[PDB]
Amino acid sequence: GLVPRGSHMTAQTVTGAVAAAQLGATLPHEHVIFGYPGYAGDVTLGPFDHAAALASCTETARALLARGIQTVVDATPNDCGRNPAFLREVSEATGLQILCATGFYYEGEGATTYFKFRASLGDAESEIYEMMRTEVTEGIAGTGIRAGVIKLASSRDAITPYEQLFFRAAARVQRETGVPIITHTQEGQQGPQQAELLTSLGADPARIMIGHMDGNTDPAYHRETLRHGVSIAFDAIGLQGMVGTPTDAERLSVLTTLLGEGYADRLLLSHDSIWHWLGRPPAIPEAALPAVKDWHPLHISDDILPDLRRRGITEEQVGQMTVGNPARLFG
Ligand SMILES: [Co+2]
Repeated sequence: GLVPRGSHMTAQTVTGAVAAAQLGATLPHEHVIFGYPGYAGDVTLGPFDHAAALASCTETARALLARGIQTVVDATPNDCGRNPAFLREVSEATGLQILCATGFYYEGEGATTYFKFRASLGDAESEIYEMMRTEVTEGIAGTGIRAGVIKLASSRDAITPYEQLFFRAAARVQRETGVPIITHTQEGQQGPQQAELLTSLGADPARIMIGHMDGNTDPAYHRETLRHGVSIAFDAIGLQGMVGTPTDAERLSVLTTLLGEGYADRLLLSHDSIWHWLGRPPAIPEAALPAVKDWHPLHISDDILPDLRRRGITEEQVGQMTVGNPARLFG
């Protein structure tokens, strides 16, 4: 239907180039490791235990492979603990394909001091553009590992001036290389705005996935976003009633409405799970346990798909969402 148009490079995973057909069932938004900005300053008591993270992540990778998932797109921002070399370790040890990102978190929670400083002194947008293009076409941090996607994020109330520097640089790398763009939206807002801004800047809608769209429960919101021709991702499936996220029941209700309206070619599914936290492992208060109970990477394969199927979603629609769409968007 709507295929990518323009410059295009082969999907780049942490262990190298992969043919679109080799992508297979994919979870489009996950984090093997993740650390909120500041975690590095807690290194004395929250050090990274490499051998333990490697064993724990390889184990999650193997379970994903057991479900038939061959690929995970790691959406971790550059300022949130991103580590391509660790990701490659996990990929080499298990055979699970992993793509990583190039990009910064949103203004509300990212490490924003650096680039705001750069922006006050000069043209931050060019510096950001140059970083993204380098990481996507040459490699990250001298490692030879390239980012297979650009990650963008924005705040609840507006795409801030700080965030726009990134949207503009990303659009330019998108136009030049064809690399896909996945995003974060805050609390169910700005999806239409991100799609509008990115398309108006010349980025290809067929190579754009607006994320955290499950954060809004009014289907008209998803529909206005989808009008732009972009894909949307229900990507925090399993995280319930936390930070006001809705329940999975709410998400599936919107999702089956959209599936019923013919939107399969534009819907992607993920959990935004964190397999291993950077910093001190988080202590989840008693009360919060249920909100995170289904928040792990086997939740869609074991619970959501069977649920969609029994509700009448067809095998073909599930295939389109988990295999067709990722094949087109990232390959
Ligand atoms: Co995420």
